Amino acid sequence: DCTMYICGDSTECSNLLLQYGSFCTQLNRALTGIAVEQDKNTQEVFAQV
Amino acid sequence: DCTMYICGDSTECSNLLLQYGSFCTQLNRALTGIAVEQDKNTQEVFAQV
Amino acid sequence: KIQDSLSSTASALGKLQDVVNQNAQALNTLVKQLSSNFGAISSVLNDILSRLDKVEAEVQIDRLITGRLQSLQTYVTQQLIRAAEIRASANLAATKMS
Amino acid sequence: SRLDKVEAEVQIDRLITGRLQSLQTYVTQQLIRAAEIRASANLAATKMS
Amino acid sequence: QCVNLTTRTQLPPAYTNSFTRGVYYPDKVFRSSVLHSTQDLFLPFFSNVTWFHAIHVTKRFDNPVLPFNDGVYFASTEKSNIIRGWIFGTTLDSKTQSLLIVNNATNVVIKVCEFQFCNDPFLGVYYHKNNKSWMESEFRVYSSANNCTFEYVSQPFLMDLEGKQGNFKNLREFVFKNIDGYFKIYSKHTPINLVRDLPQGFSALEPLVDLPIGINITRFQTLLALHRSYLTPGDSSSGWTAGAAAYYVGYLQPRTFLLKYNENGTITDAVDCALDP
Amino acid sequence: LSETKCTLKSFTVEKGIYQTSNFRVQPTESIVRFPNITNLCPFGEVFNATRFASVYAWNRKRISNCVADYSVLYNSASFSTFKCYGVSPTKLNDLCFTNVYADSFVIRGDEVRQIAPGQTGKIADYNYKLPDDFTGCVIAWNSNNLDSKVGGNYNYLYRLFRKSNLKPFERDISTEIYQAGSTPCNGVEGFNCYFPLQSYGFQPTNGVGYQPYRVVVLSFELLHAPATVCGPKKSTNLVKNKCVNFNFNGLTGTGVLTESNKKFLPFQQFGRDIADTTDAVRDPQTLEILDITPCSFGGVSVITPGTNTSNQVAVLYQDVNCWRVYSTGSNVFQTRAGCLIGAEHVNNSYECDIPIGAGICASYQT
Amino acid sequence: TRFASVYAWNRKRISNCVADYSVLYNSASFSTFKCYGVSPTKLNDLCFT
Amino acid sequence: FNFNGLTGTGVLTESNKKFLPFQQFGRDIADTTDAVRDPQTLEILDITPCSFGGVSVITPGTNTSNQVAVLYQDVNCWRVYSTGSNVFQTRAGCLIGAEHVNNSYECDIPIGAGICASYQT
Amino acid sequence: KQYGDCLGDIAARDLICAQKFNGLTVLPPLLTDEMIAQYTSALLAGTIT
Ligand SMILES: CCCCCCCC/C=C/CCCCCCCC(=O)OCCOC[C@H](OCCO)[C@H]1O[C@@H](OCCO)C[C@H]1OCCO
Ligand SMILES: CCCCCCCC/C=C/CCCCCCCC(=O)OCCOC[C@H](OCCO)[C@H]1O[C@@H](OCCO)C[C@H]1OCCO
Ligand SMILES: *[C@@H]1O[C@H](CO)[C@@H](O[C@@H]2O[C@H](CO)[C@@H](O)[C@H](O)[C@H]2NC(C)=O)[C@H](O)[C@H]1NC(C)=O
Ligand SMILES: *[C@@H]1O[C@H](CO)[C@@H](O[C@@H]2O[C@H](CO)[C@@H](O)[C@H](O)[C@H]2NC(C)=O)[C@H](O)[C@H]1NC(C)=O
Ligand SMILES: *[C@@H]1O[C@H](CO)[C@@H](O[C@@H]2O[C@H](CO)[C@@H](O)[C@H](O)[C@H]2NC(C)=O)[C@H](O)[C@H]1NC(C)=O
Ligand SMILES: *[C@@H]1O[C@H](CO)[C@@H](O[C@@H]2O[C@H](CO)[C@@H](O)[C@H](O)[C@H]2NC(C)=O)[C@H](O)[C@H]1NC(C)=O
Ligand SMILES: *[C@@H]1O[C@H](CO)[C@@H](O[C@@H]2O[C@H](CO)[C@@H](O)[C@H](O)[C@H]2NC(C)=O)[C@H](O)[C@H]1NC(C)=O
Ligand SMILES: *[C@@H]1O[C@H](CO)[C@@H](O[C@@H]2O[C@H](CO)[C@@H](O)[C@H](O)[C@H]2NC(C)=O)[C@H](O)[C@H]1NC(C)=O
Ligand SMILES: *[C@@H]1O[C@H](CO)[C@@H](O[C@@H]2O[C@H](CO)[C@@H](O)[C@H](O)[C@H]2NC(C)=O)[C@H](O)[C@H]1NC(C)=O
Ligand SMILES: *[C@@H]1O[C@H](CO)[C@@H](O[C@@H]2O[C@H](CO)[C@@H](O)[C@H](O)[C@H]2NC(C)=O)[C@H](O)[C@H]1NC(C)=O
Ligand SMILES: *[C@@H]1O[C@H](CO)[C@@H](O)[C@H](O)[C@H]1NC(C)=O
Ligand SMILES: *[C@@H]1O[C@H](CO)[C@@H](O)[C@H](O)[C@H]1NC(C)=O
Ligand SMILES: *[C@@H]1O[C@H](CO)[C@@H](O)[C@H](O)[C@H]1NC(C)=O
Ligand SMILES: *[C@@H]1O[C@H](CO)[C@@H](O)[C@H](O)[C@H]1NC(C)=O
Ligand SMILES: *[C@@H]1O[C@H](CO)[C@@H](O)[C@H](O)[C@H]1NC(C)=O
Ligand SMILES: *[C@@H]1O[C@H](CO)[C@@H](O)[C@H](O)[C@H]1NC(C)=O
Ligand SMILES: *[C@@H]1O[C@H](CO)[C@@H](O)[C@H](O)[C@H]1NC(C)=O
Ligand SMILES: *[C@@H]1O[C@H](CO)[C@@H](O)[C@H](O)[C@H]1NC(C)=O
Repeated sequence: DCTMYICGDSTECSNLLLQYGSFCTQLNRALTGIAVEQDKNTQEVFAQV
Repeated sequence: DCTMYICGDSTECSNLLLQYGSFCTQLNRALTGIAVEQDKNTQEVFAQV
Repeated sequence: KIQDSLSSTASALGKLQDVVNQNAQALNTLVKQLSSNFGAISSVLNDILSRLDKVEAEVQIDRLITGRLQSLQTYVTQQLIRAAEIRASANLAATKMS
Repeated sequence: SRLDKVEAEVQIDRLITGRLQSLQTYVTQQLIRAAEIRASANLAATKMS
Repeated sequence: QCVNLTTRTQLPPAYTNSFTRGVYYPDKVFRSSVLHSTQDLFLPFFSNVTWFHAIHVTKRFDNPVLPFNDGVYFASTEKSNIIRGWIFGTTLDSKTQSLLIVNNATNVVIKVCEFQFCNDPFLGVYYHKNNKSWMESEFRVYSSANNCTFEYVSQPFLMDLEGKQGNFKNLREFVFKNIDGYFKIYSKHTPINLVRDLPQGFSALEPLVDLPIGINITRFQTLLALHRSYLTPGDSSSGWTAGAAAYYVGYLQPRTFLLKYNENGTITDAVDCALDP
Repeated sequence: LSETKCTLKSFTVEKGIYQTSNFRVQPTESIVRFPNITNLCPFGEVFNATRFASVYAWNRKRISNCVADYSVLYNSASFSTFKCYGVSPTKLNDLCFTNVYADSFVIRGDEVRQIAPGQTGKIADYNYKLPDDFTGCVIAWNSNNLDSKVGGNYNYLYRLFRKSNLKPFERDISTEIYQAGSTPCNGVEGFNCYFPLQSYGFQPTNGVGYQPYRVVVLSFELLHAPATVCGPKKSTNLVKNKCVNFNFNGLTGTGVLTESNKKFLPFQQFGRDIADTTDAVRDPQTLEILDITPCSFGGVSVITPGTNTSNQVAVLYQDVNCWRVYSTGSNVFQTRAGCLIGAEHVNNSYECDIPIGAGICASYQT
Repeated sequence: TRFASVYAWNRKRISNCVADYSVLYNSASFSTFKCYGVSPTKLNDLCFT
Repeated sequence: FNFNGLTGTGVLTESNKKFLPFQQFGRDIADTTDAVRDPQTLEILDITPCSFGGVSVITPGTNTSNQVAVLYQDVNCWRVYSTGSNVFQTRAGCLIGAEHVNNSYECDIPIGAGICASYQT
Repeated sequence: KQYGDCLGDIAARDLICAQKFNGLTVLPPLLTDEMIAQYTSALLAGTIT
C-alpha cells in the first residue's frame, strides 16, 4: 500500500502524493504480476496430472 | 529520444539536460541491446535451416 | 479440429497478445507520466518558462528533469527484465524447433 | 508539527521522492528474483515430467 | 416590515438520495476524451440530502437556518419561480457581515452588507382578479443594512410570477463554496418533467461567478416567495398560500473523483473513488 | 554522422546503423497574440489616491480591461518593498493576468514585513492574512508626508483583539466588545472588556518604524483562464500551418498552429492533453480555437560503413514516405522501414550486412 | 530598563511558563522577527525545550 | 493527538515502558514516535496507527454485474466496511458478500488458501 | 494477524506487525500445503502402480 508506506496517516502527504499516482499503480502492477506468477509456478510443477 | 521526452522543444531544458548525457546514452545503449536481441531471437528460432 | 477451435475462439493466443499489450501499456504509461509535477510548481516546461526567470526556473526544471529521467530509467529497467523472459521463451522455442 | 504548509512541502517532497525510490528498488529486485525463481520452477516442471 | 408567519403545520424532516449529482467542472481547462482524476470538495455519491418544500395553501413553508459546513449542494425543482435566493452569514444579524443573493423578479441583487435579517425572511407575490396578473408585492428580508462592502445589481428583466399548475418543469442546481475569501458558485439549469423527488441523473455544473466577499460564512437560509390574493383573507402573519416548490440541500466533502470527459468538452460521468471498494 | 560521433564520444564509428535525434524543425517566426485592449490600467487611482483604507477594513478593487505598463510609475512612485510570488519580476511584461484585484491599506512601517505568506503578528493574525499559496505581488511605500499630521493622525485603525486568527483574504469589520476574561461584557468597555480597534498614532516626527506605509497587494492567476489585464507586448499577426514561436496571453511555446474542431465553453481559454501540455488555444483577438502541434517528429537512423573505410552515410527516415529530410539527392529509396536516402537500391539479394529493417539490409560494395 | 553590551551579552533561562506572545501586540513593535527551524504560524501549537 | 507540540494520529494505550526522567518520547526503528509520556500525569502511553489490514474486492465483470465480495485478510469474523448476510471465514481472511457452497469446482477467481469464487446461479 | 494482536508495543517488537503497519502485506498462496501434498501423493500413486 503506497500511501500507507510513504505517507502513513498523513492527509497532507497523501494530497502531495496524488502527483505520483502512476508510479504506485506501476509498482503494484509489477507486484501483482509476480504474485500470479508464483501461483502459476506451483501449478505448472504440481498439477501436471 | 531523451531530449524529446524530457525537454520537448525547449532549448533551456536541453542546455540544462546536457549534464545528464551519460544517463541517456546508457538508456539508449540498453534499448539497442534489447532490439538486436529481438532480431537474434527470431533468427535463432526460425532460420535454423 | 485445431483449425476449427482456432477459427471459433478469439482469445486462444493469450500469451502473444499479452506481450503486445504489455509493450503498448509500458509506452502509454511513460507518456502519461509526463503529467507528474515531481515537486515542481507545474508539469509543463512552458508554464514554468513563462512565469519564472532563468534562475528561478532552473530549480523547477531540474525537478522535472530528474523525475522524467527516473521515469525513463524505470521503463528501460522493466524492458530489460521483460526481454530476459522473452529470451528464455525464445531459447525454449529454438530448442523445441530442433 | 514544526513547519507551515508551504515550508513543509519542500521537506515532504524529499521524503516522498526517497520513499518512492525505496519502493521502486524493492520492486525491481523482486522482479529480478522472480525471474530466477521462475527459471527454477520451469526446471522443476521439466524434472517432474 | 419584517412580519413573522403563522398557520404553518408541523411535519418531520424528509430525506432523499443523491444519485450521483453535484459534479462540477473543477477548472477552466478544456479536455476531451480523457479520464481526469481530481480531488476537490464534492458532493459524495448517494449522499443523504435533506428535503424541503412549500405546499398546500398554509401547510408547508420551509425556510430554516441550515449549516454551511464546507460547501452546499443546492437543488430546487420548481415551476413558478418560488426559490428566489439565499442568505449567507454567521450570525445573520447586524453584528457581522452577511451575503445576500436574491432575485426580486426584476434584478439579481448580490450584496455584502451588515443586514439585520428577519426571523422569517421572504418575498411576496400578489394575484389580482380583473387582471389575471401576478405582480411582485413584498421584500420582507432585512430591517436595515449599513456597512456594505460589496454590491452587484444585474441588468433589468421581467420574469413571470404566475403560479403554474402541473409537474415540476425546471431543475436548478447550485454548488456554493467559500475558500480564500472567494464565494464560488457553480450552476446548471436542466429541464425536467416530474412530480415528487430529485431526478436521478448526471449533469456537471458550470462555473458561474467567484465573488470576492471576504466574509466568514457558517449558516445560510433560503429566500422563498409566497402568494397572496383574495383566497387568503387573513392578515400579514396569517393568510397566504405557498404555491409549490421543493429544494434539497447536501454538503460537500473533500473527495477524489474520476471525471470522464466526452469527445467534446463535457463531463458525462464520474466515479466517487471513496464510495465503496 | 557527427551526431553519432558525439553520441559515441569518439572520432571513429564502426560499421552499423545508429539511431540519432528525431527530425527537428526550427521555428521560422515569432507570434504574439494578446487581446486588443487599449486602456492603461488605473495606476493613478490605485497607487496615487487621496485616501487609503484602514488595515482592518481593507479595500479590494477589481482590475479589468487594461494594459499593465507599470513603467508609468517610474516617474512618480518609489517603493520600499516590491516582492512577487509565483512569478518573476522580469516576466511581468510578457504575461496576461487572470483575476486582478488590488488590496490597499495603510499600516505602520514595522508591519510591512507581516504582509507575506506565513507571517504571524497583529496584522497577519487579526487584520489581513495572505494565503500560503499566494500568487501576486506585495508593494509598499512610506507615506509619512501624506498620512501623518501634526498632533497625530488618528484616522487609521487596526484590530487589536480577536478570538481567533483570520482566514486568508477574510475581512472583519466587527466592532463588538472583546471579552478578555471569563466575566461577560454586556456591550460596555470595562475591566478586561476592550474595544477591539485602536488607532495608529501617526505623528510626523515618529521614527521610521512608526511612520505610515501604503501597501498594495495584487492578486491574480496566470495561464489558466481568459485574461483581460495584460502586460505591454506588441501583438503580431496570426500565422498558421508553420512552425513558430508563439505567445498566447502570456503562454509561450513552439509549434504549428492549425484550425480546430474543438468548441471551448465561454469560460475556457486553453486545452490540455493527458500529459497536461497545451494542445489547443483560443485566439484572443479572433475567438477561434486553434490546435497546437509540436514541430519535431519522426525517427532518424544513419547507416555507415566504418569511418575507417569511408565517410559516406545513408540516412533512414522512418515515418517519411518519399519532404521532412535533412537533405535529398539521387538514390532515394522507399522501404517499409522508412525513406532511405544515400544508398543505391540493387535487385540482387545477399546475406545481411547492416540490418535496416522490414527485410532490407545495406552494405558497402563495389 | 537596561540591556547588555553585545560583547558581554546576557543569557537568560526561560522555564515553567506559557508563551502567549500576543501580550506583546499591545506594547511592542519589532522591525525584525525571523524564525529558524520553525514556522512563525506554528509557535502557538508547540512546546519549547 | 498533540503531546507537547508533537501532533499525529493513532490509538493510545497504557505501556510497559519505563522512561528515564530525562525522556519524553520513544521511537521505533523507523524513528516514528511510538511511546509518549503524558505531560500532566507522568504515565507512558503507546501510540499505534489506526489503519491496518489488507482488503481485496472480488468482482465479476462490471459488464456482468455490480455485486462485489470483499475479502478482509487479517480479520477473523469487526474492522469491516460493511457486514450483512454471507460472512465466510477463510484462511485468507474474512470474505463478506459471497455465499459459501459445499460443492467443489475448478478455480474461477482465486481467493487464496484453497478458496475460489465465481458468479453462478 | 489481527489488529488486536498487534495492538500495543507488540507492534514495535514483532517484525510482521511493523511491516503491516507500513502497508506491506504478504498474500497467501492459492494452493494450500495439503493440496500440494495431494498432488504429490497422486504422482506417487501413478508412478508406483
Ligand atoms: C470588490 C471587487 C468587486 C469585484 C466584482 C466581481 C464579481 C461581480 C460580478 C458579479 C456577476 C454575478 C453573476 C451571477 C448572477 C447574475 C446572473 C445574471 O446576470 O443574469 C440574470 C438572470 O439570472 C440568472 C440566474 O439563473 C438563471 C435562471 O433564471 C438567476 O436565477 C436566479 O435563481 C433562479 C430563479 O430564476 C438567481 C440568479 O442566479 C443565482 C446566482 O447564483
Ligand atoms: C545563563 C542562564 C542559565 C541559568 C540556569 C541554566 C542551568 C543551570 C542549572 C544547573 C544545575 C546543575 C546541577 C547538576 C550538577 C549538580 C549536582 C546536584 O545538584 O546534586 C548535588 C549532589 O551531588 C551530586 C554529584 O554526584 C552525585 C554523587 O555524589 C556531585 O558529586 C560530586 O562529585 C562526586 C563527589 O561525591 C559533584 C557533583 O557532580 C559533579 C557535577 O558534574
Ligand atoms: C418574530 O418572532 C421573533 C421570535 O420568534 C421575534 O424576536 C423576538 O423579539 C422579542 C422582543 O422583540 C425578544 O424578546 C426575543 O428575544 C426575540 N427572539 C429572537 C429569536 O430574537 C421578533 O420580534 C418577531 N418579529 C415581529 C416583528 O413580530
Ligand atoms: C429589485 O432590486 C433592484 C436593486 O435594488 C431595484 O432597482 C433599484 O431601485 C432603486 C429605487 O428606484 C434605485 O435607486 C436603484 O438604482 C435601482 N437599482 C438598479 C441598478 O436597478 C428594483 O427596483 C427592485 N425591483 C423590485 C420589483 O423590487
Ligand atoms: C391590475 O393591475 C394594476 C397594475 O398592473 C393594479 O394597479 C395598482 O394596484 C395596486 C394594488 O391593487 C394599487 O395600490 C395601485 O394604486 C394601482 N395602480 C394603478 C396604476 O392603478 C390594479 O389594482 C390591478 N387590478 C386589480 C383589480 O387589483
Ligand atoms: C461601520 O459602521 C459603523 C457604525 O455606523 C461606522 O462607525 C461610524 O462611522 C461614521 C462615519 O465615519 C462616523 O461618523 C461615526 O462616528 C462612527 N461611529 C458610530 C458607531 O456611529 C463605521 O465607520 C462603519 N465602517 C466600517 C467599515 O467599520
Ligand atoms: C458533440 O459535439 C457535436 C458538434 O457540436 C454534436 O453534434 C454532433 O456532431 C456529429 C458530427 O457532425 C453529428 O454526426 C451528430 O449528428 C451531431 N449530433 C447532433 C444531433 O447534434 C454532438 O451532439 C456532441 N455530442 C456528442 C456526444 O457527440
Ligand atoms: C466564523 O464564525 C464562527 C461562528 O461565529 C466562529 O466560530 C466560533 O469561534 C469562537 C472563537 O473564535 C468560539 O468561541 C465559538 O464557539 C465558535 N462558534 C462555532 C459555531 O464554532 C469562527 O471562529 C469564525 N471564523 C473565524 C475564522 O474566526
Ligand atoms: C507510401 O505511399 C504510397 C502511396 O502514397 C503507398 O502505396 C499505396 O499503398 C496502399 C496500401 O493500402 C495501396 O492501396 C495504394 O494503391 C498504394 N498506392 C500506390 C501509388 O501504389 C505506400 O504503401 C506508402 N509506403 C509505405 C511503405 O507506407
Ligand atoms: C479465527 O478464530 C478462531 C477462534 O477464535 C480460530 O479457531 C481456533 O483455531 C485454533 C488453532 O490453533 C484452535 O486451537 C482453536 O480450538 C480454534 N477455536 C475454535 C473455537 O474453533 C480460527 O483458526 C481463526 N481463524 C483463522 C483462519 O485464523
Ligand atoms: C438520512 O439521515 C437521517 C438522519 O438520521 C436518517 O434518519 C436517515 O435514515 C438517513 N437516510 C438514509 C436512507 O440513510
Ligand atoms: C500623483 O498625484 C500628484 C498630485 O495629484 C501628481 O502631481 C502626480 O503627477 C501624480 N503621479 C502620477 C503620475 O500618477
Ligand atoms: C478585437 O477583439 C475583438 C474581440 O473582443 C474582435 O471582435 C475584433 O475584431 C478585434 N479587432 C482586431 C482583430 O483588431
Ligand atoms: C582501418 O584502419 C587500419 C589502421 O588504421 C588501416 O590499416 C586500414 O587500412 C583501415 N581500413 C581501410 C579499409 O581503410
Ligand atoms: C529491378 O527489377 C525491376 C523489375 O524486375 C526493374 O523495374 C528495375 O529497373 C530493376 N532495378 C535495377 C536496379 O535495374
Ligand atoms: C499537573 O501536573 C502535575 C505533574 O507536575 C500532576 O502531578 C498534577 O496532578 C497535574 N494536575 C492536573 C492533572 O490537573
Ligand atoms: C458485455 O458487454 C457486451 C457489449 O457491451 C454486451 O453485449 C454483453 O451483453 C455484456 N455481457 C453481459 C453478460 O451483460
Ligand atoms: C455443508 O456440509 C457441512 C458438513 O460437511 C454441513 O454442516 C453444512 O450444513 C453443509 N451446507 C450446505 C449448504 O449444504
